[PDB]
Amino acid sequence: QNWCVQPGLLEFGVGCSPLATLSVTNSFCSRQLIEVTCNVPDLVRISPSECYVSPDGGHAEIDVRLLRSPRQDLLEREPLIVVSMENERISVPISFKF
Repeated sequence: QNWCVQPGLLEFGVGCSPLATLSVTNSFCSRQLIEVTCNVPDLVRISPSECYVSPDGGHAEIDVRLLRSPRQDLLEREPLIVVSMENERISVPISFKF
């Protein structure tokens, strides 16, 4: 409603940059701290993982750098980037192309 994350999917692997970038837009009336995390440890390097975003449509750009491939076979969770802002969370799935 008051904020959003683009794109809606992060693509790594064959044909892709080793680097993906997220854009987080804050349309609340006040400046907001965000935290950007991954639901699988030691899978990506997120930079910066915390920053402030200006209100009224300000935005921050966040690098996501894949460190290893996910192991669905080793029953890791389906990998997600999670952005947290105010009391809310938006998840962005990660795909690795073979």
